[PDB]
Amino acid sequence: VVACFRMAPLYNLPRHRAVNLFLQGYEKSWIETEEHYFEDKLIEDLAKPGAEPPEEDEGTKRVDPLH
Amino acid sequence: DDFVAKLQDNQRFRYNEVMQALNMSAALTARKTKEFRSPPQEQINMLLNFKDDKSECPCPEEIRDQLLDFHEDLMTHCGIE
Repeated sequence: VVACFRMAPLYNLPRHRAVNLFLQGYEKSWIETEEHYFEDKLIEDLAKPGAEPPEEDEGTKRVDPLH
Repeated sequence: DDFVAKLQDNQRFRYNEVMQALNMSAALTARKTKEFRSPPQEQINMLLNFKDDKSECPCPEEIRDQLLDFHEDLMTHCGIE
């Protein structure tokens, strides 16, 4: 009756099964939801001519990494 | 390992605590005894919802703090922080 209404609970599940479950849950709830903003700074760093005019090429302008 | 060990111990403790109130409250079997009857993945789904400040997760402060510290350490190692 009570056992039928219940299913297998976490405290009754084996440790390794619960660990796999927790890994998946942590991935979906915490790792995925975590957001960090780096796009603007990354694009600016790529677009910067990295001391290219200081670099002595004596030729046509070298393409920057974004290019 | 130790996180889920403590989580399972506390879930068993909460279960064995609520089992005394099963006779006391008839609606309890429909309102409070939901985590124990919930699908195993969705059990840890609410058990890991102490993220942010929604705070409907039935997890004590120490167990929340353990994962909060580990996640900050993991972000620092990954360089996100």
